[PDB]
Amino acid sequence: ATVKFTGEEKQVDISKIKWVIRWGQYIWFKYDEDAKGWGYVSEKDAPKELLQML
Amino acid sequence: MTEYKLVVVGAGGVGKSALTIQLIQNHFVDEYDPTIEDSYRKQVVIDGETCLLDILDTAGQEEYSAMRDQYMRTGEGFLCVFAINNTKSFEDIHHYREQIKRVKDSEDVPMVLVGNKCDLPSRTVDTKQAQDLARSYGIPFIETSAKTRQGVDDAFYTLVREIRKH
Ligand SMILES: Nc1nc2c(ncn2[C@@H]2O[C@H](COP(=O)(O)OP(=O)(O)NP(=O)(O)O)[C@@H](O)[C@H]2O)c(=O)[nH]1
Ligand SMILES: [Ca+2]
Ligand SMILES: [Ca+2]
Ligand SMILES: [Ca+2]
Ligand SMILES: [Cl-]
Ligand SMILES: [Cl-]
Ligand SMILES: [Cl-]
Ligand SMILES: [Co+2]
Ligand SMILES: [Co+2]
Ligand SMILES: [Co+2]
Ligand SMILES: [Mg+2]
Repeated sequence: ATVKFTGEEKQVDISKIKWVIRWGQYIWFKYDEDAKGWGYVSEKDAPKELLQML
Repeated sequence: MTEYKLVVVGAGGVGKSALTIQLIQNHFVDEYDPTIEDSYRKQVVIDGETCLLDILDTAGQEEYSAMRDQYMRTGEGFLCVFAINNTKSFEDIHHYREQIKRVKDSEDVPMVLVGNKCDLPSRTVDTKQAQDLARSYGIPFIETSAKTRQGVDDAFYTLVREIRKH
């Protein structure tokens, strides 16, 4: 799957996400390869595949 | 009013995770040490009203500062924890508070001062120091022990009350 999040609009393949939690109606995640980073998306905007990794 | 986003912050080792786990599991889990922040939900009754605590137990060493900031913007209430045998943890409080205020761009954010480990046979932070500091912030101070559970419900419930009165 792809996770789309935002002060710019970015995207990351869910295969790169190493960590994810649900808090305060948002989904919080980290991603890495070898780009490395973090992002967050509302609970109602997150892909099924991401929710499944909770 | 039904859901409350609580953030737990404080220096490494003060008992952020121990306190959170005492609230959730109603006992002291020894050797519990998540390295990354984690969230916990609990249904509780506070002053009649049933409500959902959505609790973020922050990492000792948050890797992303902007991620720390976004957590703070999203949180409604903050448990600022120090340990009564660690003066450094207590001096940190001043900076947690004004960092939180800076980041949420607000002069009045719901907070509670927590001095954990009051089961310990020694003190380096005097009760007077913490009470004077809390009074200057106009917030509650609650001395706790995640080991004995002394003050634990009280610390989280009082934070909810600070939120209810905005
Ligand atoms: N005596 C006593 N020890 C405590 C108490 N709360 C936590 N500790 C101990 O102090 C240490 C730190 O606890 P911990 O819960 O990991 O603190 P933390 O603030 O979550 N650490 P980190 O920020 O690195 O996640 C552990 O050895 C724990 O057992 C308390 O109320 N009394
Ligand atoms: Ca970035
Ligand atoms: Ca130990
Ligand atoms: Ca206030
Ligand atoms: Cl130890
Ligand atoms: Cl600071
Ligand atoms: Cl005690
Ligand atoms: Co709320
Ligand atoms: Co148990
Ligand atoms: Co400062
Ligand atoms: Mg911890």
